[PDB]
Amino acid sequence: LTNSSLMPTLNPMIQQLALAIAASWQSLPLKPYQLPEDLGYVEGRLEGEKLVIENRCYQTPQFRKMHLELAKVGKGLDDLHCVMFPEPLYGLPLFGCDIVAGPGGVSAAIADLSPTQSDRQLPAAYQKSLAELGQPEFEQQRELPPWGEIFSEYCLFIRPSNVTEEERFVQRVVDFLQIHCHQSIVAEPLSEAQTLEHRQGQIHYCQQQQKNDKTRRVLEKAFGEAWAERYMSQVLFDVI
Ligand SMILES: C=CC1=C(C)/C(=C/c2[nH]c(/C=C3N=C(/C=C4\NC(=O)C(C)=C4C=C)C(C)=C\3CCC(=O)O)c(CCC(=O)O)c2C)NC1=O
Repeated sequence: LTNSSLMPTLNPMIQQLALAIAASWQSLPLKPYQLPEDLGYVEGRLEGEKLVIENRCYQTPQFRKMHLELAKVGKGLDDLHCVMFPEPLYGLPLFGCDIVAGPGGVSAAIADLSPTQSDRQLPAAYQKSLAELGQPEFEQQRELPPWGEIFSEYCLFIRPSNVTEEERFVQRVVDFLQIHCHQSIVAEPLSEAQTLEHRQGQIHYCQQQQKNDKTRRVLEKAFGEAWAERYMSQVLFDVI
């Protein structure tokens, strides 16, 4: 991230999360993942503010696509988006996070390990490890929208109320990533029927994420409807 144009000007929580995700990935058996049109940096404006986006994307044998996106709209909204899309053959859950900030601080902090099984449960090893972290206390919880039925019972969706909560959130994401990277070493390839189940779950996850009109409006204000539809369906939440 030392080469990032956006990092130096992003919200401090976002900065720490970007670093933590990058650190988690740094020693993995990474290969490039080429986004559509080999996208890296992109910017656009229409009648209002400009949107700037920096994309990084990788893959490993366990993760089909590892995408970390940083964005800023003018000087007033920052975002971090990250999804680790699993390879269905290994049946791992989906790691995701979305952090939205403005000049008055973080407005939304979301992180999850989301199920891909038909029964909408995380694998047993994840349930146990997540349970062992304890129920975190956050003063300003937010209710997920209906499309957010895709998220697990361990999903965080808050407005951080103070620095202690920002740090607690980051630490919880660090803990999710630690659990996830360990489970990815002990996963073994699944049966064809199980693989198919997990593929289904990942498709559903992407279709539901595409219902997020708050993201879509940010993109549309800078690039227009057609661009935004392509971005959400081909770059952010591609249906496999
Ligand atoms: C260019 C990329 C990008 C942008 C611009 C973006 C913006 C964005 N996401 C938001 C919400 C949100 N974002 C999520 C969740 C997620 N979203 C994800 O991309 C992932 C991976 C998850 C979860 C793992 C949810 C649940 C909300 C709240 C939606 C709502 O309030 O209706 C919001 C509203 C913030 C608020 O209400 O305080 C904005 C502006 N998200 C992005 O990804």
